[PDB]
Amino acid sequence: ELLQRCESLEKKTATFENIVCVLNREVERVAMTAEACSRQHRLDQDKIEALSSKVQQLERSI
Amino acid sequence: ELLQRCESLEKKTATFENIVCVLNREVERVAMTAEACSRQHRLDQDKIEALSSKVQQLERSI
Amino acid sequence: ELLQRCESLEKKTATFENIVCVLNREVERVAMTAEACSRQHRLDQDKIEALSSKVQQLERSI
Amino acid sequence: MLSCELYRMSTYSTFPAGVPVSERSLARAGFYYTGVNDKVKCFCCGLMLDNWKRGDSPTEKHKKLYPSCRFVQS
Ligand SMILES: [Zn+2]
Repeated sequence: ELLQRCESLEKKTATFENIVCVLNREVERVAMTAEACSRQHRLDQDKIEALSSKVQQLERSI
Repeated sequence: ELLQRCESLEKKTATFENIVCVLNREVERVAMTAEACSRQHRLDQDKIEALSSKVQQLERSI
Repeated sequence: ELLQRCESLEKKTATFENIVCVLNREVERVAMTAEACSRQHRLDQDKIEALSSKVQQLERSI
Repeated sequence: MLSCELYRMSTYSTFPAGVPVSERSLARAGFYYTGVNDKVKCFCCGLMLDNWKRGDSPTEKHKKLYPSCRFVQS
């Protein structure tokens, strides 16, 4: 029984450690995504500023 | 000692099942958010690109 | 045997409980960078949806 | 006591890195890890798939290769 409740604890536990080890990996892939994507828009806010600048000069000729 | 120290291992180990479901979801939620979010920037990049070329089309015109 | 298995179980268990917080503290960090980029479509939808428009006003002028 | 999917997910703790497919998506399609390379195996039908590339769908590739699978039926 205690010889066995406890071998049960061992098992249920390893499974959790194993599952949480996969989620750690999942989250860090997801971080690379969010980071790559956050720091790229840094560019996208510049091309947008260049544009609306061109569109105002083009709006002032027409 | 052993029998109460052991019952403690059961109370706690039992909460873990649920802690790992929640984490699982939350990690899944976030990974979906991040992959939606990174297809919002694939298109904020195309709009910019097709807009930026109608302006070139326009300023060649004047 | 039984008491060593109990010591270790309780050591695993206690740490596992902290590893998970690490893990889901990683989840908050990431989710915080996700909402930052997803709001960066919404602002960048609204500035491209605007220029997309000025430029069809100019196109109609010419 | 806890979803099959998650039991299947736990076998990925050893999965090799830089595999361009999700552990989550593999286990979700019914496959658990074999512990060899990137070969995984459907607990239901015994279907073995390896050498995974980007944009691969474990769900689709399961249906394509063995549709008689009591599991794949969903
Ligand atoms: Zn199958």
